[PDB]
Amino acid sequence: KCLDFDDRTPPANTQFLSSHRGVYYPDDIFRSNVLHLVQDHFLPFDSNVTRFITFGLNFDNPIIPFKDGIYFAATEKSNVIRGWVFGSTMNNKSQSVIIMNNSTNLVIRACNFELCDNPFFVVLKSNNTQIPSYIFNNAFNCTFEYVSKDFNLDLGEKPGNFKDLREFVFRNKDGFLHVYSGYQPISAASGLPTGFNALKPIFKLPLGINITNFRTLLTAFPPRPDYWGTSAAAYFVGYLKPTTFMLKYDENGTITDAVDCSQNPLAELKCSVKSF
Amino acid sequence: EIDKGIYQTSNFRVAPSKEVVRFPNITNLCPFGEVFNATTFPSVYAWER
Amino acid sequence: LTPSSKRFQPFQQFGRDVSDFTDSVRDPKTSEILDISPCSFGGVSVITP
Ligand SMILES: *[C@@H]1O[C@H](CO)[C@@H](O[C@@H]2O[C@H](CO)[C@@H](O)[C@H](O)[C@H]2NC(C)=O)[C@H](O)[C@H]1NC(C)=O
Ligand SMILES: *[C@@H]1O[C@H](CO)[C@@H](O)[C@H](O)[C@H]1NC(C)=O
Ligand SMILES: *[C@@H]1O[C@H](CO)[C@@H](O)[C@H](O)[C@H]1NC(C)=O
Ligand SMILES: *[C@@H]1O[C@H](CO)[C@@H](O)[C@H](O)[C@H]1NC(C)=O
Ligand SMILES: *[C@@H]1O[C@H](CO)[C@@H](O)[C@H](O)[C@H]1NC(C)=O
Ligand SMILES: *[C@@H]1O[C@H](CO)[C@@H](O)[C@H](O)[C@H]1NC(C)=O
Ligand SMILES: *[C@@H]1O[C@H](CO)[C@@H](O)[C@H](O)[C@H]1NC(C)=O
Repeated sequence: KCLDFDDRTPPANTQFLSSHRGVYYPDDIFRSNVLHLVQDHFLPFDSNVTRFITFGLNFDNPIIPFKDGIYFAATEKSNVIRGWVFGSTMNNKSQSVIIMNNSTNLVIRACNFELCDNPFFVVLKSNNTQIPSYIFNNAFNCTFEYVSKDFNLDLGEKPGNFKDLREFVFRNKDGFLHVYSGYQPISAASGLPTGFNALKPIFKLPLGINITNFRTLLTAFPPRPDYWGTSAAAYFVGYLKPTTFMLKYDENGTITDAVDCSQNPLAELKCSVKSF
Repeated sequence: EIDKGIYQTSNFRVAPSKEVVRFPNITNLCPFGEVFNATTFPSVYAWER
Repeated sequence: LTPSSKRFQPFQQFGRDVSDFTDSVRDPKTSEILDISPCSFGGVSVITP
């Protein structure tokens, strides 16, 4: 239990360009066929996104600093990504929260956690069975816990390009993790494809704690015990910046396109004219 | 006395007939009584939100 | 108040126009989007010889 895996290949901190993706709906207010300018945190266009790879050559579960909300993208086909852990220090002293799809359900536990320094799910190959994984060795002083509806969680291995793109925005506004989600079914070979997405909100979680750190949650696909194998997996981490944005809303009240004012002088003009 | 012509004088008004009054269905009773009647009150340094 | 026919996302609760005025509201008890319309204003003028 609580295994730590040796000689993991370093991620090397490979960087890539961001794109028009990373946009989410600012509020529940419905506006249709209208051009609106708003200040908020967003992912800047063409910014650098850090690609962390768990393909199998490298495994990385590094403690990633949670700065002013993060844009996460997971490009995967076997649903290898399971969840995340968000906490200030995660040294069993401070409050931390765990949001995952562990076996069949969405579980969110805000409890003081003996964070295994290498937390990994254990999924059986050719058996499609999750061997019990110690995400937390123990729990104590558990403040907030929410179990969502059970669902069929696909854990089998599929060979190919990463067929799926799960994208999330985590904003720690006041004491609330605001998560805005979306998915894209396009499969990309090895790059975070260029495009825009509009992220609908899911949970306004009232955690009420400071989050300075976070670590995504991966799973094992070891064909043999103690071998610690993993399948092809890749994901992208981007930080958010307080820059104003220019959003176009169709008649359907859905975000169709946006412009970053600060990016380009012509974009600045587009904002000042409030025209595209 | 007024000579011939058109003259704007007033502003027409339609008054509301009644009220719709729609709120959610929450009926649970709030624990503000419990908070106020809390048997022990923490210190000002340990003031709790 | 009339029914509102604009498409509405479930998280979207208040529907608002260009001026960010609620032209559409979701009833709490019946999540029916409702078109909101102004009340019949105008000017009173007098024709006279
Ligand atoms: C808003 O969404 C609706 C529903 O998805 C779209 O209405 C569809 O329009 C296409 C093309 O006219 C038709 O083939 C479908 O039958 C319509 N479905 C429904 C349920 O109305 C509408 O076109 C969208 N408006 C946009 C994107 O501006
Ligand atoms: C993004 O990365 C490029 C090269 O990797 C670098 O020149 C640029 O300064 C970076 N931009 C940042 C870190 O904002
Ligand atoms: C758990 O946290 C407590 C204090 O909150 C600490 O004393 C203990 O050492 C922690 N557990 C481990 C395994 O370090
Ligand atoms: C997943 O979480 C739920 C809710 O806490 C729990 O009942 C279930 O046993 C967990 N499954 C695994 C494999 O950890
Ligand atoms: C909160 O955790 C501390 C130890 O970190 C413990 O002493 C305390 O009893 C816990 N509070 C509750 C309500 O369990
Ligand atoms: C997080 O915020 C709290 C409250 O402002 C503060 O006490 C703490 O130093 C911050 N950092 C960490 C790592 O908890
Ligand atoms: C609220 O309660 C009324 C009275 O029973 C009921 O008609 C209505 O459907 C309820 N709506 C919701 C959203 O609970």
